[PDB]
Amino acid sequence: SYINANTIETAKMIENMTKEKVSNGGVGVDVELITSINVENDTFIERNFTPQEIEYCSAQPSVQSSFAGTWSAKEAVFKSLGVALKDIEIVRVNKNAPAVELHGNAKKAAEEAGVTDVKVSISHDDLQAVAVAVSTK
Repeated sequence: SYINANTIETAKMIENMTKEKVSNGGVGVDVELITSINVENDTFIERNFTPQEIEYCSAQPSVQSSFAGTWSAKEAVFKSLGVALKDIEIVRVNKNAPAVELHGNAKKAAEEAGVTDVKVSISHDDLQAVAVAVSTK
């Protein structure tokens, strides 16, 4: 009743952020209120998201909660790098962890700080999308 599946997901994400679970790497946490995302504003979605991310998000039950989750994941990954968000691509699969790819200036910026691997976790509900990006050097 009290501990919904969103609070489990976010408590597991913040459990893997502590120094004991992982240390010596770039850590970025971004939250996004889903109400901030406007899916009808096609200029924001085309600018800041890849066509594959838009195709994935549009096929989800809650479209706005998926775009808020992907937007939070891009902003978490950009904070983890520590250096337009279309450069960072998040390939999310059903009942699977999302994977991070860097294409344009983010791919250069990751090589500048000697960042090889970047993982991301996402938890999104009817209020907020929280994303935690851990970048190993």
